Amino acid sequence: DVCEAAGKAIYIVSDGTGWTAEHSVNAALGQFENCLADRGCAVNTHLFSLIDDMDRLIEVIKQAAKEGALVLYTLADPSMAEATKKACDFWGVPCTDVLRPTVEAIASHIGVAPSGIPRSSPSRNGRLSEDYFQRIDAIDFTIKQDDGALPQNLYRADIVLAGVSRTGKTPLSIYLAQKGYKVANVPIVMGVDLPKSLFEINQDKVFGLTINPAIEMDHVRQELVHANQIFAQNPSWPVIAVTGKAIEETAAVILGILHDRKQKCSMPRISKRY
Amino acid sequence: DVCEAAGKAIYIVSDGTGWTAEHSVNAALGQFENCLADRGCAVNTHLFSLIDDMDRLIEVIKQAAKEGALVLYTLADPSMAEATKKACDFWGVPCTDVLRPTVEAIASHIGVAPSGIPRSSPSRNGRLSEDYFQRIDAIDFTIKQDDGALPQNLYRADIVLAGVSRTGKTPLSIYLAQKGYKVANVPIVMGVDLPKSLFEINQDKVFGLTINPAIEMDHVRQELVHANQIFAQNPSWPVIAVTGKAIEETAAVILGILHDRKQKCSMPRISKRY
Ligand SMILES: Nc1ncnc2c1ncn2[C@@H]1O[C@H](COP(=O)(O)O)[C@@H](O)[C@H]1O
Ligand SMILES: Nc1ncnc2c1ncn2[C@@H]1O[C@H](COP(=O)(O)O)[C@@H](O)[C@H]1O
Ligand SMILES: [Hg+2]
Ligand SMILES: [Hg+2]
Ligand SMILES: [Mg+2]
Ligand SMILES: [Mg+2]
Repeated sequence: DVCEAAGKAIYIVSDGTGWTAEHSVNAALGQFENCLADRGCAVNTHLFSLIDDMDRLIEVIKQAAKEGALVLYTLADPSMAEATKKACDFWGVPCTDVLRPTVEAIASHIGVAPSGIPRSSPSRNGRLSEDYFQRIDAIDFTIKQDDGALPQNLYRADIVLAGVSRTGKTPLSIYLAQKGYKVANVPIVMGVDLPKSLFEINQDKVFGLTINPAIEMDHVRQELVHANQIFAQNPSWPVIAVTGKAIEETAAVILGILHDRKQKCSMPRISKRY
Repeated sequence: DVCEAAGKAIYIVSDGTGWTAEHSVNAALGQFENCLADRGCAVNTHLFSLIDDMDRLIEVIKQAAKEGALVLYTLADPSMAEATKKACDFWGVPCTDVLRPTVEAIASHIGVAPSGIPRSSPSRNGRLSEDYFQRIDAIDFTIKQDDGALPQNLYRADIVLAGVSRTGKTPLSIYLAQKGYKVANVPIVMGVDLPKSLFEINQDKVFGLTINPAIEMDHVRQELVHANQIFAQNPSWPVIAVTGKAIEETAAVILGILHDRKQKCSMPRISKRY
């Protein structure tokens, strides 16, 4: 009958997709990882994309009141944001414009006032960048790849991941292609030789990956040892320990190094023009 | 000599990865899409991951002063955040804790005070969820798939994308597998029959995709017409127009529908337990 009282809920609300807030919510939730570990505290997100008129907005907020739930939101229209906290007050519910701070900080620093317009809007909709179209050609490169045509790919790639089977290359490699880097994976396995071309390419784009064994078929141990022999022989390769680390962390490590080198610099950092 | 004066810069700084702020920055930048279109206003992001001690932090802020650049930041340690705005003031530079709002809103609503601890921290590091390990098995499902074994996959999939070649299935399908949905792609092409199994599966998980032709090898036109015949015959399939729309938008549409149906509800929304 009802598809969902208590268990503190968090409403996520946007005139666009919800993904920004979703993120920032998720990141915030790390600050309460410890009580959540026993389900002592316990939460539910609820995403409302495309909340881009007054009528929906009120229905939502009302509903969020009926549910007893905090409203994190992101609305580009200033009056829509005014309305939100007003009508939240009227229903007696908490809220927070998660993005306005960040928009206004930028607006002063650049010295230009906001569009005040969602991405949803009819006007200025559908003109996509040359950045976003590299990410496609990257995403393509990275998935469309086999054991029998590495040699060529290793030269074309931007990042290259060498490692044991049990490291997480495919997710990692895809996550980086999302960011716009062509990645090639090279499994390190006992019995097979690595391609000559792995070593004839630029060695500053190759990254080792390895599991910590702690955190009987312990040939696994052997395969790790074997790997490190290879990594030893190639000292210029960073060698990242991935077990426990999440893809997005490990990805940041790699990109940090990859950029530090790419533009040799006093201060090491990852930069995009706009 | 120098690898980077003017062209208003934005520093992004975090005790973890930078990705949250990166996002929220990027989202904010939509509010100035119009002046940026002519490079009238013009910006540079700079990401500093793992800024998790005082010494780095100061070096960074100093550097950011030397560069003449706004500092958006995300630091879980309260005193590190205090330091940041203090030392920004001392160098005479703008700043903004992009996340604190959102952390504190949650903290009051749940009624628990923050961890005050980065993800980087030695303590409470490396315990990963059952959510994150589905996303892997999804990411795996979605890439590891061919023309000659759809039938089985179509039953196992959570989402299924039917459409013309020129729609963007592979990126979209991967983007959803990142969110933890097993996606199967089914190209609609003139000359080939679709698999019987496409129609014998649950029809509430199939989503059409189509290009608007506007926004001679215009057989392309024919292939589109042909597609709509198929979509006509299957009215229960949503049919999303993807040209101009970004993957993350189109993904939100789909997920909205997919969830609205999955848990039939008064109010339509996407929900995760924690
Ligand atoms: N390219 C863009 N143009 C205009 N507004 C945007 C753009 N990207 C993000 N936004 C806005 O910033 C917020 C981002 O939320 P979301 O779209 O859910 O990630 C929404 O209020 C969007 O309308
Ligand atoms: N699982 C987590 N545990 C503790 N802190 C987190 C977690 N996820 C994100 N954060 C914090 O929230 C901010 C997110 O930034 P980022 O890690 O760059 O996306 C950083 O200050 C992180 O330390
Ligand atoms: Hg409020
Ligand atoms: Hg400041
Ligand atoms: Mg949002
Ligand atoms: Mg961050």
